[PDB]
Amino acid sequence: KLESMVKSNYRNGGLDRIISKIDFDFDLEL
Amino acid sequence: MSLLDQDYYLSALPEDKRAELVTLQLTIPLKSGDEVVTIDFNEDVDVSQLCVLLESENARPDLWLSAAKVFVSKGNIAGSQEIIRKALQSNVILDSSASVTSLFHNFSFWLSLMEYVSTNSREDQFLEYASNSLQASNSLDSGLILNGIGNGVLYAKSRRYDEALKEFDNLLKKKSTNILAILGKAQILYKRQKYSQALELYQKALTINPLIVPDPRLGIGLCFWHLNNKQLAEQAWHNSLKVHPQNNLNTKILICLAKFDYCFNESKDDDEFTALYRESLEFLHSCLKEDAKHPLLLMVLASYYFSKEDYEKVEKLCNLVLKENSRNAAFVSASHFWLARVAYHKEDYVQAQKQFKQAEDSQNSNTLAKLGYAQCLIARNEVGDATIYLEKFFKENQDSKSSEMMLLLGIIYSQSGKSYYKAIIFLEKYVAVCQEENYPILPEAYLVLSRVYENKDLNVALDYLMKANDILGDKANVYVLNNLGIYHFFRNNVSQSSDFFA
Amino acid sequence: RLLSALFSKDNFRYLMNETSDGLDVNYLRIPGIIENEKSLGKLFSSYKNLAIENLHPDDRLLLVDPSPVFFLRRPQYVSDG
Repeated sequence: KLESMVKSNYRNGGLDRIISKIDFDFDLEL
Repeated sequence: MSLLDQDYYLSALPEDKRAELVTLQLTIPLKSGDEVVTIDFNEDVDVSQLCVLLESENARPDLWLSAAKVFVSKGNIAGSQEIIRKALQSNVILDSSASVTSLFHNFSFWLSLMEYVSTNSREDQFLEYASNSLQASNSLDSGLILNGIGNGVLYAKSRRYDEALKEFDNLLKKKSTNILAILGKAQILYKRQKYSQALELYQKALTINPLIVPDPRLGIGLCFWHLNNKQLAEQAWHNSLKVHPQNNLNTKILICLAKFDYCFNESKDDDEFTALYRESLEFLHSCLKEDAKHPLLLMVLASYYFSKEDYEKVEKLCNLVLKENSRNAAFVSASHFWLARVAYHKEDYVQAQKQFKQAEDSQNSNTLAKLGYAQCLIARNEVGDATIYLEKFFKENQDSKSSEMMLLLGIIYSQSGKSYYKAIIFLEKYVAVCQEENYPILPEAYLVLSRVYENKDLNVALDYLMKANDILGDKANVYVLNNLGIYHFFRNNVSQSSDFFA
Repeated sequence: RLLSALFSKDNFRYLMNETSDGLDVNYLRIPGIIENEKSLGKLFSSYKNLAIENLHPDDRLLLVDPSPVFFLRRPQYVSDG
């Protein structure tokens, strides 16, 4: 069932939306 | 079990190789006789005063070159050059044989090489200085194998791989225990993409010397990455970090990239993906607290910030990387790719296509840049130009596993119609690649295959449509059900056609 | 999102070319190879006392072929008796 479980939003193309749900603050110089 | 650290291979070695080799205090006899002076290198040692004292007491050249080595470890390349130059002016080396002068000339050659490595600029000037020093060393003493090693490294930097390989063959004929010869040979073979031969050479170097600088385990991890055994690569990189916890941030960078790859290709669920991605971001930020101006880290973070709709900061980092690392073409290609991706949201199709072309010209290995270039050609409605470009790319790269390129080729050929067989081949290859990668097969490819097979084989079209319906599940549309019903009607399956029509 | 999936597939393959900075070999980096003029030979003969057995087990696990058997003897010339 691991073959069907691994198929999810990021594989379908919602990777950018998933990353957008992850918020983190960096020490950027720019 | 026994702890894997530097202290393990220290305790394996005798105490002579433990304590003496890492001494930070240098003992210098005086010219007055039995009097000696001990100077600790932990304190701020002045180059000029130490050189004047050494010249006055006329100490052995071993102390001069050891002080030069320590100042190399301190990063004082100019100070080490001053030490070498004043050593050549010292009475001891002038009264010694030409072997000592040749050794110090080779040390100056290594100083020029280290300056080139630490700056990655003024390559021609430092190479000429190093070549002159090495030529002087060879003329004064041609029997030193270190001169041959330096010649091989000089050929390798100038991409004269054949002559360097011949020099390393001569060195191997002289002796098979030369670790530096094995490392240089493996570096050349890796440069010639002979990963397996370099992997055996790296393993041999690791077995001979686990405490040799440069670290063979980095090359072993690179070879494991080339052989897809990235788990062993990460394990060897962790062992390398244990052995070398300082001045080895590149190992941490490779570990972060491997962790990102593992998160991308192994996360079984969205929550696990989020956890692994956040862990990779935290590890990358922790590595950034030591060096905050490393261009590769900014390039990696640009992907995350592009996914965060922070296009402005992506542009700032890309321009900064272009300004600093314009010598490296890969960073120029990556920055142009990210600028084109940013401009794609703005729909600057001409500007994005030009940026993709510049990225392609900078680094031809960027397949994503060429695919984005084809996408921009589609965006400007240049169907024929995109088709010709895609055919050229496919014929040049028939072994490349670009599944989306083949899917796009199949869709384009289906739109053309006359090239239906090429569409069948490309869509079947796309299906096979997706099955091998355990990725969700797009049902649109199955619909296109069914449309193509309508004029060839109704059975194959019906089977592909059934597979597409099973993939969609509840996402089945009216067109798919109607075509299934018509297929069963032509198949004289009255009951199944009636059910599909219902 | 198609280009995002392509980026995920490719990841950072062609960005590992710059990461070859560890391949460069320099004589002055090793601390104990230079302390005496013949320290290179001393270090080369210091590891002949060591072998695969002295290696750490995890590093032994890193030596993967890209056990002896009782019925393969090493040839001799004088025998015994």
